[PDB]
Amino acid sequence: QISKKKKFVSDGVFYAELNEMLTRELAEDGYSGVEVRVTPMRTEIIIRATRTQNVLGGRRIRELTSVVQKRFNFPENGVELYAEKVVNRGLCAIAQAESLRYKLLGGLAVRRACYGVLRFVMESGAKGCEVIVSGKLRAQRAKSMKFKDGYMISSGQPVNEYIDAAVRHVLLRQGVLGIKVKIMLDWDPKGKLGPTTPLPDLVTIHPP
Amino acid sequence: VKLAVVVKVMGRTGSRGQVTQVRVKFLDDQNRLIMRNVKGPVREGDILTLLESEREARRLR
Amino acid sequence: LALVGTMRGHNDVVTAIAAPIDNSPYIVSGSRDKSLLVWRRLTGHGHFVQDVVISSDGQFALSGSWDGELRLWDLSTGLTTRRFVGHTKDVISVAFSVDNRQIVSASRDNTIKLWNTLGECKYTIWVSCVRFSPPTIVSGSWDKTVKVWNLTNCKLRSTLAGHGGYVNAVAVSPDGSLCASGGKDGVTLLWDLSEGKRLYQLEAGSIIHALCFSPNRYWLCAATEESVKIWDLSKHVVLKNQMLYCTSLSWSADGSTLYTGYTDGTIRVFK
Amino acid sequence: GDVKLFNRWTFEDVQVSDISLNDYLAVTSMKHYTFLPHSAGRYSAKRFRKAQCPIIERLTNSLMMHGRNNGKKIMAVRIIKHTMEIIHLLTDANPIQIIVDAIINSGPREDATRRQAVDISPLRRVNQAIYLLTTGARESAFRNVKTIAECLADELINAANSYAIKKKDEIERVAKAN
Amino acid sequence: TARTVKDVNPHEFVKAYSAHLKRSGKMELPEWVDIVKTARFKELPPSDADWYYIRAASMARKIYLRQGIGIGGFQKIYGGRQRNGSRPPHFCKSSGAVSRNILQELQKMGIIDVDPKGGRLITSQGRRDLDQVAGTV
Amino acid sequence: GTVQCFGRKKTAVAVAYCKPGRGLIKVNGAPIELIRPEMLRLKAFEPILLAGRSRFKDIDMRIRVRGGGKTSQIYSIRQAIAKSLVAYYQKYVDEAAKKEVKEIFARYDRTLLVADPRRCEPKKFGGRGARARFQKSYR
Amino acid sequence: QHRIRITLSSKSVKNLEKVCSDLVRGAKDKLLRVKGPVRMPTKVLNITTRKSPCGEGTNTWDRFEMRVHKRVIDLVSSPDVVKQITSITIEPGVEVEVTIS
RNA sequence: UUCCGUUAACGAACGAGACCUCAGCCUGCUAACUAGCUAUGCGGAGCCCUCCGCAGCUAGCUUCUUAGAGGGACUAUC
RNA sequence: UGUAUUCAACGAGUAUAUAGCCUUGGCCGACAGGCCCGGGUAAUCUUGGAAUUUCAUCGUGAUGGGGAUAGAUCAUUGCAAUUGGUCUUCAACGAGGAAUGCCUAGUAAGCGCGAGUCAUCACUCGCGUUGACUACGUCCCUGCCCUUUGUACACACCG
Ligand SMILES: [K+]
Ligand SMILES: [K+]
Ligand SMILES: [K+]
Ligand SMILES: [Mg+2]
Ligand SMILES: [Mg+2]
Ligand SMILES: [Mg+2]
Ligand SMILES: [Mg+2]
Ligand SMILES: [Mg+2]
Ligand SMILES: [Mg+2]
Ligand SMILES: [Mg+2]
Ligand SMILES: [Mg+2]
Ligand SMILES: [Mg+2]
Repeated sequence: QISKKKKFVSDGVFYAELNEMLTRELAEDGYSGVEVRVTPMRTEIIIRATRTQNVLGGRRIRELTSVVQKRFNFPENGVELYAEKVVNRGLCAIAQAESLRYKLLGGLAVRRACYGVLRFVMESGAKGCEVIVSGKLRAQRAKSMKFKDGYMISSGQPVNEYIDAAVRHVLLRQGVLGIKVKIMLDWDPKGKLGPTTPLPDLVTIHPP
Repeated sequence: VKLAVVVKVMGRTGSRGQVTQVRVKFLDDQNRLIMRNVKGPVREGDILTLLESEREARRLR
Repeated sequence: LALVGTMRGHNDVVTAIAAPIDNSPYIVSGSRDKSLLVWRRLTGHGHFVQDVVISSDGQFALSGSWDGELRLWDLSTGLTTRRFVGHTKDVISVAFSVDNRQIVSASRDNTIKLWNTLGECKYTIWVSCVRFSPPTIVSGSWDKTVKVWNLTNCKLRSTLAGHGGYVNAVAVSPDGSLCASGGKDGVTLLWDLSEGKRLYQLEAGSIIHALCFSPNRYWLCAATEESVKIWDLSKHVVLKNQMLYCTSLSWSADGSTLYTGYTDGTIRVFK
Repeated sequence: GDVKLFNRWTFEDVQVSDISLNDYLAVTSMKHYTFLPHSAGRYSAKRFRKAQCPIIERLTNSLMMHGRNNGKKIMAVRIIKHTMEIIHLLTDANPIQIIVDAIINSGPREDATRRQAVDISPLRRVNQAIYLLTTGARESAFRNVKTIAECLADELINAANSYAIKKKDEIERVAKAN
Repeated sequence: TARTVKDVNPHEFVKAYSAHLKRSGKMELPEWVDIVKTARFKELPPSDADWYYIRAASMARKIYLRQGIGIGGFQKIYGGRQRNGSRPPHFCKSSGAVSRNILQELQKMGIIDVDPKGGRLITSQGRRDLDQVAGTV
Repeated sequence: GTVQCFGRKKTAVAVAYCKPGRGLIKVNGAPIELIRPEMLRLKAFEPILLAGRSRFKDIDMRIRVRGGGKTSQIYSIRQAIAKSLVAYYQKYVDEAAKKEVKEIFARYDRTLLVADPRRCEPKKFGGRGARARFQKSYR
Repeated sequence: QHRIRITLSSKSVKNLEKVCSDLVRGAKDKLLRVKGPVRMPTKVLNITTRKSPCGEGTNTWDRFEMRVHKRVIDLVSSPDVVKQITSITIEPGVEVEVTIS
């Protein structure tokens, strides 16, 4: 049989492969991650999307369920795959990443597209946002242009759970434009908004 | 050969700060106070030997 | 009142000094030095012990540590006869029962706990030092009030709210007929257990660590920070690092001596 | 007393003929005198900490040179034991006394820096003496019939006419000319 | 009342027990005593003419100290530094056929035996001999 | 009297198990007098040669040492015997004798009762040694 | 009868600890002796790699490091009750294996 | 650019700090047959005692190794 | 150089086809290498895990330091020759000019081990062992930062 180390590596690279495969197919719907669990006799793989009414089309979901069953040599009647709706479209980094990609590809000016995305993320309720676009916008020379506001931490352990970041390489007519979106999440003790723990610099006081 | 006891340290001086200028008094004659310089590590309360007891010094050399 | 001697065998604050009822020379000092002493050494805990006592037979020592547990110890062998675990917050004080069969403990968990010395039945009801009545139980609270319970059904008997400062400990008469408090206000309140009403006041000035009632002299010794003060029950004081504070007072069974638990281990005996 | 160097050498006989280098040498027979010069103690932490270290420790630690010899303190203390036996058996005296005499006769007094001449720290004096003795023994031991213990013994007695005394002579000559 | 392998130092023990094997006169010798090097990393074969008996005493003590070691284990413990010239030094093993042979002779003397656990174990008579020779120190 | 005392130095631990008897001293089942190398042997007779055999004339000592190097093991036993002899009186005899032997050992050397915490720190990338780096050639 | 060994493999300490306490208490519900929990030595996977896609620039290596935590439980009981106890819900990141012991 | 203060500035964002990992101490707790410590019983040699190996489905324990919750240091006292 | 004491951590290790990995043990072989019994998909099995340290031949000699370089020879890896065994050969080299780099405590320095590389062949990343001298100061040089000041520089003094 297969040792634990090789199996763990195999599931890790398999999840990465699943993410890459799904992110390059749901461009019309905004793929926003996946949750994979292993229940007795069942392997559940639930896809996330900002737009879910179009993922269902539910026959196509059954085809994509057979996709992992037969491509990865998974056993039949042991793998399930459904689609799910984002709790908050704005608070999701990749959601606004490909949203900005679609907005700039459609024909909107990039500046206006990032202003719209920036207003939408504060509509969601983000502590702060940052959008960085690098490359050639109109001229031959490439430039880096940023729009940031709100709370924007930059260092330490809290950077890897109190922020959500996404990077994309949109193929434009004249080249490839690099987009990055970073969103700060507030302290939600329940954990539905962002992290379940407060920041080290955030301290609350009970009145006497 | 006039043994002297370091009485106070006036901070490291010199180009590299290697020499340390101190004030000393003689064990044979306590009341005489001179200024000299010493290489190496020197702390207060130590006893230091010399050869020529007539050389003087300057403050913050 | 005169100096008997000085002790220097401790490296931290000694918090409780306990002496056997039988007046036997096997007293136990429980300290926040992570160590106890017998006048035998105890180190079975892993935190700072606060309150220590001695069983009625005088051959056992019960001590509770700030880690949030209690231990009754075989004095001769220096080993734990039994543990008592379940005080999530740090314990503050211990005491025995009228028959010395139940152990009452007060901790930082805003609650008091009664434990069986051998039985598995335990019950619960910042509570400061407690001292059972030799049968109600008196206790200090976190709102400048002193509560008195009922041992019949573990119910609250009454509350005494006349203290201007917090209550750090409680004092009971040797015959179980008096109650006394003290704290930052410096005025020690004396009440009667029976009616549960305010009898009178004594003026000290600051925090009193331990309030010890004289078993024979019917007196009251208080470890005031400014100066240890002794009253006779005429309400008149008829005792003296830049910071100097005691930690505990202990009345001897004979009545002609007293033992103090200090900060830097200078345990002092008066006679 | 009950503490003797290798259970053989008695420390309660050795004094220092100077009142300027007393505290920097651990030779007093009340403390700081050990069974052997090998100890896993920390002495570079704070300033003047090595003064409390035994003199024999300093002598045995200054021999682990060159780069093919460091990390071999065992050979160092074995060689110091051999040279100690040589010194005691020849001179018929306490080898601690010979070590102290060599150190106290091998320390330069004045240097010249910045060029102006000025004195030397006593801790630097003993340190320079020990370094000079170890380097002289190494010089006399390289490409020669002699082993380490023999040249160490010869340099120790000759410094109580020698390499270390001539190095101090030339250093003091350079100093006293400015 | 008794000195045991623990109570007497390994150096004098192995030399005395090599002398014991010397005047024992029971175990055989190969035809290659001087020529073969005990390890390939070694350059000069053991200059001691009676190196074989010293080696056999080393085995006699080793099997007393620890049991269950095979031919590879003894090949490992008798390894050492191999300097490859201008290349950095490394670790190397020892000879195997000579160790296999001497272990076989020690079986022929009854000092050891094969085990189900892999390797060899000391027999009671051999460790008895080691015990009394330790007592004779 | 049977107590456990662990003497730790670098990565060498000497576990000493006490038992009453006639003062037999054994390390790893081998006599203390056969400590190798013999020239560092006096390093491990410090507690016996300082406290004295009269202190341990009635209780034996049996120690097993694991890990570290040779010198680290020697220091491990050096501190393990000291800890075990403090535990000799701390748990089985009295307070005054244990206190005085602890004070005498401390006044001889601090390491006898305090474990030195110096450990090997991890080696940093970009260099040969843990703290040293390569040879910088600009051109 | 027919002792059963369950192995709990994960990468997160909190999930493994909570599920181990839950399973042990569930076994204690049926008044069953449990020898454990046994905290298997954690195994570390260390990998070092050069950040620069092309070797230009000073050589800087990142050091990815993963931890694998494991617990083991032995229950002296019929396997059916073990399956009943483990049939309850699970949290992500923890893998359950059952064997006859 | 850490703070106290001074102050035509006031109130704030990053960076630093805060954060996280590992090591350093715990005879405190949790609990270990894929890890150990001790005693005993058996066998091995010179009853006991020195001594090596094997069991005791609990001889007992986690001091020794493992891994977890925790504590410990905060410059508090001089 | 030759005997003989002996103390670590990190990690890694199978498709079972006879068997691709780690290999235990037995046998054969001087060594290199080959056959059989098998274990471990792993805290179980590998995993029982060097400098140093008693003893001696050297003996100051480019010498038993050193082994560059060569020839003869065997076998492993690989489809196909890389490496490793034996003997013989025994070059420069006797602390290195101007310049020059790293480092303040279990650190430097010395010695090995594992992994990556891999059908075969070890520099880089970690691991451990022995274990010190000095310094604990300074801006002298090489820089960095701030304040004042000067400027005909602003591609900014390589102006
Ligand atoms: K070897
Ligand atoms: K027996
Ligand atoms: K050559
Ligand atoms: Mg911050
Ligand atoms: Mg930081
Ligand atoms: Mg333990
Ligand atoms: Mg802490
Ligand atoms: Mg050798
Ligand atoms: Mg070892
Ligand atoms: Mg040579
Ligand atoms: Mg050569
Ligand atoms: Mg390469």
